[PDB]
Formats: sequence, C-alpha cells, structure tokens
Amino acid sequence: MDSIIPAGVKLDDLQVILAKNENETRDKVCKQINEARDEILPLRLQFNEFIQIMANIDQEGSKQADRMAKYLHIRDKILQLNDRFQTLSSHLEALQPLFSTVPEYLKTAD
Amino acid sequence: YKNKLTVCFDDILKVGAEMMMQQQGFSQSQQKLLKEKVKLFHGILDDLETSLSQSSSYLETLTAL
Amino acid sequence: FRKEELLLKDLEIRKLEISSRFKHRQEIFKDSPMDLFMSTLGDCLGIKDEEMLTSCTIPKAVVDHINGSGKRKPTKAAQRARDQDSIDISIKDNKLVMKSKFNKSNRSYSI
Amino acid sequence: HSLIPVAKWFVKFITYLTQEILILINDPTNKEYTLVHGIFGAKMSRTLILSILNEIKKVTQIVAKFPETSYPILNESSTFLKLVLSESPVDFEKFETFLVDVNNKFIALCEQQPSQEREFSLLVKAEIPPEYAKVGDFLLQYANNAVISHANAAAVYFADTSGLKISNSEFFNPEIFHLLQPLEEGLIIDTDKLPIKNRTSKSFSKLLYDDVTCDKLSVSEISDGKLKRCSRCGSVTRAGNIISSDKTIVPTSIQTKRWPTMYTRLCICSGMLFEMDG
Amino acid sequence: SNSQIRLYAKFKRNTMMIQCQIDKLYIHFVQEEPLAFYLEESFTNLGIIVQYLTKFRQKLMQLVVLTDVVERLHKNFESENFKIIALQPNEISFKYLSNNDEDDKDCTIKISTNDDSIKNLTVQLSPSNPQHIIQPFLDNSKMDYHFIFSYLQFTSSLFKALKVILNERGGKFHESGSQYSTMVNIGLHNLNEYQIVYYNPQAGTKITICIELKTVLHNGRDKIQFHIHFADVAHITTKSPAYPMMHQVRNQVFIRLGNGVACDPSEIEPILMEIHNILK
Repeated sequence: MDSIIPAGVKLDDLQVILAKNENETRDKVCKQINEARDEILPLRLQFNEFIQIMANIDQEGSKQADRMAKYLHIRDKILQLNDRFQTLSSHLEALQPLFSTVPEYLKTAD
Repeated sequence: YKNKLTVCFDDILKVGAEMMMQQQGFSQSQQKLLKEKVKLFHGILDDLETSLSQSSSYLETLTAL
Repeated sequence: FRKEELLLKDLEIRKLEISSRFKHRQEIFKDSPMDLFMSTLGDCLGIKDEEMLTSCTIPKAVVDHINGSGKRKPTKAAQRARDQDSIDISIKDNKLVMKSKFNKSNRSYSI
Repeated sequence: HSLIPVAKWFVKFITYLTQEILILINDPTNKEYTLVHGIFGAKMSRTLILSILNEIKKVTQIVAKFPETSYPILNESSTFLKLVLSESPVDFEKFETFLVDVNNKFIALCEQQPSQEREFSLLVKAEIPPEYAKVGDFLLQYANNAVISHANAAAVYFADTSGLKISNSEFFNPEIFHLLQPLEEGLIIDTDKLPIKNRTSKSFSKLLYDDVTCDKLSVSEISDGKLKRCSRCGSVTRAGNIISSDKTIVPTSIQTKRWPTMYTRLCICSGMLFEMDG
Repeated sequence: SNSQIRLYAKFKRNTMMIQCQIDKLYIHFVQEEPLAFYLEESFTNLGIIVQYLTKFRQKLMQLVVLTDVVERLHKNFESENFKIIALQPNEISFKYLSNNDEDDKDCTIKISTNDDSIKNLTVQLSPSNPQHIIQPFLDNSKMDYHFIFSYLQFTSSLFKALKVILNERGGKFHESGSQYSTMVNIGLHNLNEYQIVYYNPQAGTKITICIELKTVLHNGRDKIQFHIHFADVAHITTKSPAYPMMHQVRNQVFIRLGNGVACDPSEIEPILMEIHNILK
C-alpha cells in the first residue's frame, strides 16, 4: 500500500532517511518479516492437508451430496490459496523497494 | 520467485490434467511427476524462506552499521 | 444377442462423446485451470452443468455465434460443421448445456 | 483378460531375484541368502524362461499382426498386455541376455573339468561346492554390470515384492507353524490335540491370495465355500469353478468355463484338491 | 479441629513412579509404608461433601492415566538415559536423551485430563534440545501417542548426531579466522523425512542430504530404515567447482547400492559422523 521507500532513490539517500524518524519504518518492516515468517509454516501445513484430502478421495464417501459438500469445500480451499498467494505477492512487493538496494550494494561492493 | 509459486500450483493441476484425462490404473510416470512437483514446491518454499531470513539479517546489520 | 451389441455401441458412443467433450472443454475454458478442473471433476462425478457454479464469466460473442439467432445469421458451413460434430453444443445464460442424444435417462458418470 | 493377474506375479517374481543381486554384493558371506545361486544355476530354468520370453514375443507379435478390429472396446485386454511388458521396472530384453550368458559360461566350465555333482548342486542343493569357490565369485561380479545398468537401482531395492508365497512361513498361520508334539509321540497328530481356534482347515493357512491365477481373493469368493485347499502343500485355490461377474471383462451372467478347470481334482504339486469346509 | 479432609490410599505393587517427585500434585506419601499416600483438602460447614469427593476423584483419574502413560513409556522407552525429572499434575518433565543438565527437561508433555482419560498429549521440546524443530508437525497432527514415542525413540540417535553437527558450527569464537562459507541448517518437509542442506553464498553452491523413512522388504518382513542419500537432482557433473567433495563422498561411501544408504538407527550415529568426518 503505502510507499515508504521511494522508487529510484539511491542507497545512501535511503541510509540517511533511515537514520532518523525513530525507526517507525524499521518497526513496520520487522512486523512484516515476522508475519511472513509466521505465514510460511501454515501454508505448508494446509498444503499437506490438501494433499492428504486429495489422496483420501476414495474414502468416507457414500452419498452424492457428500461429494457436493466435499468438492465445494476444496474449491473454497484453493480459493483462499489464491487469495493468500495474492496477499504474499502484496507483502513481497511492499518489501520490493527495500530489497532493491541489495543488488546495488552487492554490485558496488564487487 | 513470484512466477515460480504461481506456475507450481498451476503445474500441479497441469500435471494432474493428464492424470484425470485417462480417468476421464495410474501411470507411474505421472505419479513420479507429481512426486517431484510436490517435493520441488516444498524445496523452493524452503529456499524462499532462507532467502527471506538472509535478507532480513542483512537488513538489521546494515541498519546497525 | 442384441443386449451386448447395444452395450458395446453405447460404450463406443460414450467414448467418442467424451473425446469431443474434452477437446471442446480444453479450448472453451483454456484461461481458467480452476474452471477446467472443477468442470471435468464434476462431470466425472456426474453433475449436470445447470447446477455447478462458475467463478469467471465467458464472453457473449461465442454465445451469439454458436446459436446465430442474433443479428448475424449462422453460416451454412457452420451448420454443416455443427451437424458433423457428435454433440449439440450451446450456451444459455453463461452456462452451456449437455444432453445425451441416445439415452435420455440419468446417465451416471461416477467411477 | 484372465492372464493379466498371472502376469503380475510373473513380473513380481523376477524382481525378487534381481533384488537379491544387489543385497548379496555387499555381504557375500551371508549363508541365509544362498538360494539366489541355485535359481540361476538350474539349466532348464534359464531355457524355460527364455521359452516363456519367446512365446511372449510371439504372442505380442501375433496380437500386433492380428489385432481385434470389430469391437474396439475389447482391445483393452490386448492393449494392457503390451503396456504391462513395457511398464515393467526392468526391461525383459536386458534380463533375457542375463540368463543366456550364464548358460554359455556354465557349459565351458564343464569342459574345463568334468563333474556331474555340479548339475545336482545347481538344481537341488542350490549351493556351489567348496572346490568351485572361484565360480561363486563370478556370479557376484558379473550380475552388477549386466542388467542393473539399464534399470533403476533405487526403485528395485525398495520395491514391494512381499507376499510372493514362496516360503512356508507365509503359507500356514503362525499359531501352528511350530512343532506341537515330541518326536517320541510320533509325527502324526490327532485333531483333538490342536488348539480350539486351530481345529479347522480354514484357520490352517493364509486365505488371502490365489495360487493358480495369482489373483487377490475378495470377501465374496472367501465366503461362498467354493474354494479348494491342497492336502499336500497347504495351497488354497478357487480353481475349477465359475468366476464371479466382477472378475470378467464386463459384468454379465454368462457362464464361461475358464482354464482353472484343469486343476479341478489335481493340485499344482500333484496333490488332491478338496472342497474347503465352512 | 484441623478442618481438613485427608483421603488415604495405597498402591497394590511397588511401582517405581513413587520414587519420582510427585510433590507438584500436593500428595503426601506415608513414611512407615512407602506404597501408601494421601490426597488433602480443607473445608467450611462440611455438608457439601461432593466438592472434596469430585476433586479427589479427578486427582485419582489423573494419577491413574499418568501411571498408564508411564507404564506404556517404560514398555516403549527401554533405554539407559530414560529418567523423570519433575512430576506435575498438568505437565510431564522427563529426560530420555544424553543431556548433562539435571533440571533441563528434554521432552515436555502437557497433561489435559478428561473424566476418563487424557484429552490430548501435546509433546513440547526444549529449545536446547535439537528436537524442537519438529514441534509444529507434532502439534498440528493428531497421531497416536505410542507412535510418537516410537518415532522419538527411533530417531533419538539421529537427533543427537545432528545436535553434534549443529553445535560444531554453533561454537563461539575460538580465536580462529576460519570464517567458513558453509552454514548448516535443517530443511523439513513432513514427519516422514528430515533434510539437511549446506548453504554457501560465497561459492553459490548447495549440498543437500535427505533422510527419508522408506520401507524395505527383509526376509519376508517389511522394515523401516533411514534412507540417507543424495537427491536425484544431484546429478552433478565433474565440471562443478564444489563437485570434488560430493565425488569424494560418493567414492568413499557409495548397505550401499550406488545412491542410497539404508542404515540401522543403532548404527546411524557413527556412520553419519563418518560422513561428517569428511565434512569436518
């Protein structure tokens, strides 16, 4: 959403900006990386759950409406999967300006 | 990495597309393709997590310095 | 022994119908892997197309052209093409219709 | 169609011997795995499998030369026969040359030194005499580079070849698979001395797999009481009876006399077959 | 006069759990007969007997289920490092590894008791214990507690070996300028496998070692053994700069069938160090 780090600005100017303002942006980026780290694991857990559901499709099924309910559930599951993919894309593009300084620093240090 | 996560979940359905096509037993080639797809998805997730951790650590060390 | 003959004829008709079905399906919903997956899986279950729900909306140009009842008349060549195909295909209100031409009963497609 | 369950055990058998090749290389001093030596040493078995591979090629060539055209739906059995051969984890052509080379090497050794006990040893003893200890080393070294080079080493080691019904321990139930009376009392045992749960022929053996067509036994075929047991080797088979419709190509009430009718009265081991008591 | 209720009871057998500290129940064992003990309460008006009886019944069901769990563990954890440190009504603090610290609990089991049995046995592992990386998978999976104990006893030696491996890199400043470019971290897929990958950002190379639980047929019986091997992606040609060490490992190691190494857990910890000897 908010673009704390302007696009096209040099690394040293960003260092000067970061040195002040009492690290509100440091707190924000720390929270963002923390929630990314705490989001990484549940995605794996639910993906394994989806694999288990797919593998066990030939069990606990006796009524046609049971198939309606189960497959509506799985379609909803991949629905929040695509929603979570969009959310993590937003999270990474929010940190994209911050990560943009790393290639410049590496190439200057080369 | 942004495209890899999109295609991997698109490919796991693409890999299955021929699996249910014959359904529409199981071939060993399709089963091993699914196995390698899921294991590479897990591996790239782990690699992205490690890259995020390294980038974060670089963030604190540069901010401190 | 007409019973086995009609069973095998129905099986051949079913396999050619399924062939036309997936060759048409892979192109009508090529843009949505979700829609193709759920449609083919529901038809594996045996769900009528009038009950399942679609996340995306198809363009109306293909709907107008497949029937031709609009301002543009259907082509006679298109008429011959739809005659030679084994499945009558048409879309009504963003949803297509699929009906067996030989067996009018509830043909279960479940495995 | 009925040959397909047999072919599954046919492929499952050749994998067991190939699996033992990898195990024996690491530890050649293990005496508990000396069965692998005798199987390859048998002279007619190498020719017998080659004949089986020959007719398999002939059958596939004939089927390819003369396929079914009137009814495409009936081609599944013919097509599946081609698929199961190609989809086998080990190529038959590579395995065909394996046994052929063994025959030639085992014939020149006879001319090198005349001996007739080695023919008995390779067929019955399943061992190599100590005077021919150098011959045993050849089997370990040559088998690794011949056929395994064209197959998946990791897959064959972890492949599920269990349930082959080769050992006697997996024929009879573990409750009775032991000596019950001292040798002084004799070898024949009256039924009254058997355990209460082990006093019927149903509890004597594992009633899970078939022995003639090599097919899994469903609950319906177990409970109908139309299956037979061999009084000699303990084998259990439902041969000589009409098969259920679910085992046919298409579910139907038509009765067809299948090949299991050859073993109605005589078992595979020349023993007598009798109706299993319920 | 003392306005107290004591419910004395006695064990039918010399159960070794009496030696463990059960003070964090507030139960008192008798000095003159070590199999006897009492539960304790204090009261006002006395007539509301149900409160004391139901609290005693709850503490007694808790003790019975705890004794059953301890007996099952003794049946399943027959090892010389098995010991109970602290006994609590709501948590279990026992040591089964070779950790030298006396008060450090290698495994923590929280007790959630119901009217008839424990509702859930959540396994918690100390941060010092190298097993803590499997905590989320144990938490999110409702597997049999006996199966969890079997897995822990089967993989304890692997945990000790990986603890040694990680402590080799985790050592503090040894006054040596050997800033190794290889860092050792644990990759995790599920409970069936544990993966170790060596990160080298300076050389831009990867060293993946996967350890899966694969079943193999042995003498007509299927057994589970640790499948320590290089992945199928590791079709590394001779042209890789880091290829020398993979090639050395392959030559000096590759039960070996060329790629995989199945090993007995009683012998994984020396052989892994033999692999790690080349690594270190």
